[PDB]
Amino acid sequence: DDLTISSLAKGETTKAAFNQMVQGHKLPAWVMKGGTYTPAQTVTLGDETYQVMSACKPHDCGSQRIAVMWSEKSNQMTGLFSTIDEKTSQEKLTWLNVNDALSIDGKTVLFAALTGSLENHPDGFNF
Amino acid sequence: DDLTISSLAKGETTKAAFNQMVQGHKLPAWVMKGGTYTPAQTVTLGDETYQVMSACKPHDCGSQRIAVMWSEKSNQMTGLFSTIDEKTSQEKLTWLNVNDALSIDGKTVLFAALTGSLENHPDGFNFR
Amino acid sequence: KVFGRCELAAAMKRHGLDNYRGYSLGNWVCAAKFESNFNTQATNRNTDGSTDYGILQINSRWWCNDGRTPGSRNLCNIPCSALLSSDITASVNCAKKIVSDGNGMNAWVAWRNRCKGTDVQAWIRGC
Amino acid sequence: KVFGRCELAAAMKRHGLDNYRGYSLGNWVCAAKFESNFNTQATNRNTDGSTDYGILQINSRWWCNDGRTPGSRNLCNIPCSALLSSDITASVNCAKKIVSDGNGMNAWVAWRNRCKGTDVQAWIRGCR
Repeated sequence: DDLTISSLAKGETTKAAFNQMVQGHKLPAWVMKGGTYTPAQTVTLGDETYQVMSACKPHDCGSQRIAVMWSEKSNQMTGLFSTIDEKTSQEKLTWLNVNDALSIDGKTVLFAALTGSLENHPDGFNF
Repeated sequence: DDLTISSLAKGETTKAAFNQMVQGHKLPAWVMKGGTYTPAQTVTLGDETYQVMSACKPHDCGSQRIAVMWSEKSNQMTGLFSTIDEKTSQEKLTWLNVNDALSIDGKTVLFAALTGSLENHPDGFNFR
Repeated sequence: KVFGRCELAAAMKRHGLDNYRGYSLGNWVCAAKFESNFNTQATNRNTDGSTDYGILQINSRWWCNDGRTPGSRNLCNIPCSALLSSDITASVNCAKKIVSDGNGMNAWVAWRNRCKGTDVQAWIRGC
Repeated sequence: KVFGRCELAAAMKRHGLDNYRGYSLGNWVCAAKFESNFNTQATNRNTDGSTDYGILQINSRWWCNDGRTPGSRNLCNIPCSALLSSDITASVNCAKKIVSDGNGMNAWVAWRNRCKGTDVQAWIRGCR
């Protein structure tokens, strides 16, 4: 049982937190179903530890993806949804339930989870 | 206060590089005129040095902004433009001539220049 | 330095801006958001030879002295570099003089365009 | 590991994929872009109990053995864990066996939907 955004959304103790994260947003069905994912990674911001994970749309991975950071300590879940338009070199971001504590370095970590810098430099984001 | 995205756009030795960075894009005129800015910061990627700078739309700073990274000895300039919609809160990013070498860590650095993480953690983005 | 939203709201409250001259705290946080995006070192050169300085983009023609602006009055009697401090004390002290000038916060273009008439308290919620 | 586009193109070329079974290099880079966005650790669980693994999302029902997929044929004779490595070698070796069928690259859903019939050379454009 790998920790994934999908498992958090269905988890008895985490489902409520996931619902709060996506409140007001209408995400594609692939997110809850469970997209193409990689292992969660530990990131420490201040004195708070988070599990940071990401997933992408199956078989259309470079087009749509999502990153989530989860704090068991606070139960809170914050995320970033991203859709890409290669032809215009553009990327549309939807910030999901970003509280003030994560408004600067949290956004940076979520973006790093999507670019690949967090996976390539696992110890470079503990701000 | 002096090395800015605006000055790079006009500099005789960097203007061609800037033009290459923005080719095909429609940046607001405020970028070349010079928006609200802060001093350039230095970051190291691999064993190469970049000057990273940013600027925002005067009096609407939180709505439109740009970050640029420049390597003087490499004659390369890559950037990121960001506009945040005042109705949906969606953030639309436009990548400016990001070469493959900067396709991963460079994107991270440019975004950090906009979030504020780079300014607050000046030596936190020097990736191996 | 780039302040966090709540971090700045708390600093502004400590310096007595909440409801100063009738302007609730959110007006000040919102003004800073759109003048400088909470960056203490923000500077904007204007075509008339003046420059706007700091988190609240205070202008060098009437308020601070930068030694290079025509028609300088330096009514806050401070060098413009003081408005670029990492703590907001100088900027708050000068802003209190500006907002008591007659037209209140209309002195800030960003406040007029993005804050006036809106639910400004939004800027201090979740803090 | 997350590869850069041109970085992956170079590795795939060194691995003999350019024009393998008549498929030019861009086809392989494009397939990886849409199967895993160049992430070597990508994993996708399927409803039938199988899982797709790695940069080219190779399935555990027919190609690799992950020890938890009923009916596994292991036609590539490789543990699925070997397809999650930072080196693309195991994935390339298996991809060559997979594509050597009358249907070719249609074996990859991502290639069928985003690469097939397009100017795939664009995926190696600007690459050294």
